[PDB]
Amino acid sequence: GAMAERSLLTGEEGWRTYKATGPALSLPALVALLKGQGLEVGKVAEAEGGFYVDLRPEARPEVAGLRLEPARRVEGLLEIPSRTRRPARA
Ligand SMILES: [Cl-]
Ligand SMILES: [Cl-]
Ligand SMILES: [Cl-]
Ligand SMILES: [Zn+2]
Ligand SMILES: [Zn+2]
Ligand SMILES: [Zn+2]
Repeated sequence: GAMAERSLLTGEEGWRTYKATGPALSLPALVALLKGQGLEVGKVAEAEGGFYVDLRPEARPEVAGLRLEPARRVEGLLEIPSRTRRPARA
């Protein structure tokens, strides 16, 4: 199980918002990387300081070389939080 958690991006329960702050990554590179660790990826939003990305509260994400920490504040958003497009929809 896991303690109850809410997205800082959307307010939806069932998500913990992380911030990805390095190294340089495109959004699709970040999402492919996380999916590659078997992580279910929720909504994402590009920001000035990096990317906000929702992961499941059970997750304890570890991606080598990536700084991925629980977000403290949502700021500097450049776009609405949205789910990544599946290839059929892209
Ligand atoms: Cl927990
Ligand atoms: Cl791409
Ligand atoms: Cl933060
Ligand atoms: Zn929290
Ligand atoms: Zn949802
Ligand atoms: Zn975008």
